[PDB]
Amino acid sequence: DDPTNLESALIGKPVPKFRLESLDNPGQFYQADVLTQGKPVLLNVWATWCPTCRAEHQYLNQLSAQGIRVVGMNYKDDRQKAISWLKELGNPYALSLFDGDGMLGLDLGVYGAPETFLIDGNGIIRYRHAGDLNPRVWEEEIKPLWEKYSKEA
Repeated sequence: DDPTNLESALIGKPVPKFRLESLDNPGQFYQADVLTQGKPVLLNVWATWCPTCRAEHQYLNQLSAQGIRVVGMNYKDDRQKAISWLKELGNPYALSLFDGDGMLGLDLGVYGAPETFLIDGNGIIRYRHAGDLNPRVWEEEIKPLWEKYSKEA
C-alpha cells in the first residue's frame, strides 16, 4: 500500500521551504525554487564528517559530467572544511547549500548521510536513497526515474 517508514517521508510532496546561503559563493542565498526549475534534479546530502561520502564522490563527478543535475546539501558541516573537501575531490554540484544549522536536513527527514533525493521539475520529491550513490543504484533505481521526469519536458 503506502509505505509508512521514515525513508518514505515527503515522497510525492514539494521540497520543504528554506533559505540557505551558498557554500560555493558566499553572499548568495537560495530557496526551494532552486530545486523547482522545470527539470529534474538530484539533491545530495553530504558532509566532511560523513564516513562513506568520499566513497561516492567520483561517481558523483561522473554523473555530473554526463549532464545529471546535482545540488549539494552540505549538512551541519564546518564551512572551511567543506570548501577544502570540494577542492581536493572535485565539485560535482550546481551549488551546495550551506545547511550549517541542520535545519533543512531536519525538514527533509534526514538522519546522518550521505543521502540522495530525486526531485522532479515541479519541486516534487519522487525518490530517496540512503547510502552511497553508485552504478547499480543509478542503473536499477534512479535512472528510470530521471528519464521518466525528464520526458515530462
